[PDB]
Amino acid sequence: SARKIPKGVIHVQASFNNTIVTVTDVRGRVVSWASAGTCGFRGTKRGTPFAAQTAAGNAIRTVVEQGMQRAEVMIKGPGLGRDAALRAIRRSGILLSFVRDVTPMPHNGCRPPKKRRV
Amino acid sequence: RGTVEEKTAKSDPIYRNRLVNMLVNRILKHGKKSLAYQILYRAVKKIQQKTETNPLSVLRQAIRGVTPDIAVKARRVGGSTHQVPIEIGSTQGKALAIRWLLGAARKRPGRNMAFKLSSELVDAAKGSGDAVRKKEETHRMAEANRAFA
Amino acid sequence: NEERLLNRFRREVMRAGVIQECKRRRYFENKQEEKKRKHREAAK
Amino acid sequence: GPLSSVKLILQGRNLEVSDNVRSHVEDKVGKSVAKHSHLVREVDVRLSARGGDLSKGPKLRRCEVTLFTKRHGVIRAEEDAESLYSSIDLVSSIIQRKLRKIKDKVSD
RNA sequence: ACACCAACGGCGAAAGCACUCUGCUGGGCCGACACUGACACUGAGAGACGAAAGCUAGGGGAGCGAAUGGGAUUAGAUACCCCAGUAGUCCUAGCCGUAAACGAUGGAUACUAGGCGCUGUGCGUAUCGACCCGUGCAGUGUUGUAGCUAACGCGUUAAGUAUCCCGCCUGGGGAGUACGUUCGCAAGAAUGAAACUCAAAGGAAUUGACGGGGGCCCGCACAAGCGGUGGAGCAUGUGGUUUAAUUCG
Repeated sequence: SARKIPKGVIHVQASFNNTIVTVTDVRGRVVSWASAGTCGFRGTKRGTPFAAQTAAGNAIRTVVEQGMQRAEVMIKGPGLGRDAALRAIRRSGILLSFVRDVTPMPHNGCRPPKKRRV
Repeated sequence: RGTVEEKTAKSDPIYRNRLVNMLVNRILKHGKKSLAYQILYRAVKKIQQKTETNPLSVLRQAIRGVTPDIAVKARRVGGSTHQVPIEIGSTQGKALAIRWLLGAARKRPGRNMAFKLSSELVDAAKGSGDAVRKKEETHRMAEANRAFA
Repeated sequence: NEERLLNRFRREVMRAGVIQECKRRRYFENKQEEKKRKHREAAK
Repeated sequence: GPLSSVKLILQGRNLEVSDNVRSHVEDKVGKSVAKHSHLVREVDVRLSARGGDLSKGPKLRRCEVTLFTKRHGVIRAEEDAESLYSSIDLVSSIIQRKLRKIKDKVSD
């Protein structure tokens, strides 16, 4: 089990080739995580909006032991996995308070690597 | 090229049905229309002999179980081939339905084409045989790749 | 809730296109004039 | 094309062909399209000669090589040189660029 | 290392210079006559500074990343892709003195349409205070008259008209090489030929063709069907082989 409080943050690591749908409490002990590599298929298929939908659905379908009402989602990063994930959470329709972005916006910190030339 | 002029489709010779006339045109091989006519109406007189319902009912109820709602169109973007499924239309599903039904009906041996089309037709009416399995193996491939669009 | 998306709509305020910008290398004024000339003309 | 390669077909017009000629054909053409890994179907090498002491006009040796490949079309190269050997080497170079055009265009 | 601010923006002689604050200090621009009275311009040789990579000495080392190593693609891959990753990147003190160090345009003065701008100050209007209009200059930009130009274009910031001062050029290779000398810890930099050989090497523009450059539109061109060939047998034609000839095209 857990603390049994039905409010908790959801983080969506939407990568450029993957998604991770994790869900955790206010302190930060994770109650479940499920990614595109978690839900079966793996390779070039993972990181597509069907993987965001299935990974989000298989992520938050297992919080029915909690039955969280007051949801709040804190996504991160670029990729094709955001909008399908928000349509998945709104499909489950639980009390999504506010979604938000927490993406790392650097202030010219490190040099990003070589351009691809492909 | 732009389009095809709209359509002209007549009904069945003796039952006045636009589906069964489509089926008698699809069983036609090189002009022998009286023989394809003969095969279809011997199949109907066979289907009155097997069960005791309307042949429109067992035929339409058969081809509802052959018609797919979605299929694989192996399309391309940037040189990259996605197996993305695109939702097929209705009368397209009719033509594919009696297509797989008829070609699969040209495999089950033993007797004349009336028994062959009858047997694969009732197998479509019961979810057995090969046409509805062909529906499944063309249906569980587009289901297998929904991670594209 | 309804199926409206204001996070994408609000997202183009400060676009995630500052992250597709920062994957590839720190390069000087040739591609900063290409990207920032096309970007100084996209907003005018 | 000694073994495993595309099927060789010679044509000899105005030219009695020898051992050194078609040997130079299969060794220069075949052994320069020996680093291929191509299942090209058919190579038609049509090797005609003309002029000089044979008839009116300058001394010419003219080869056309045609490849009916599976791999994106058919190709042919005609070159006309002072000797047979310079013709077949020159068409050998041209068909090297055309096959690297085909293999290199298969990318991504 | 310093996001948004960032602007076809400001400053520096150029290279360069952007998180903020402080200290020292250069340079620019404008006004009043406040002063001196031609003190001006250029500059051989000289001297300074001079992106990046490089080297000596010592720190430091997160990211990135030559070389390297492994995986992949590939006929092959010492390469593009990917995963690790050393010198280097940063700083102190030096050396090196080259870059497409480009505005591909040495500097200075005088004169020769305009339009649209931006930056800094000055005057008048307007209010009495921020505006706002015209302007006096200096600088920066964009279209453009005259004129020049082989053309493209440049055009008050000329590639215009003139004057001055310095550098550099006289066909292309050979060759920024050889030899010598100076500088440099080395890497190399600078100065810089000839033998021989070629009748071209180049610039701007045009017309075509072509592009694994766009844009648009047809075609049984692909896709959707339907039916075949390639498998078997035969008819026939060609190539090869054979023969005295297997006529020739």
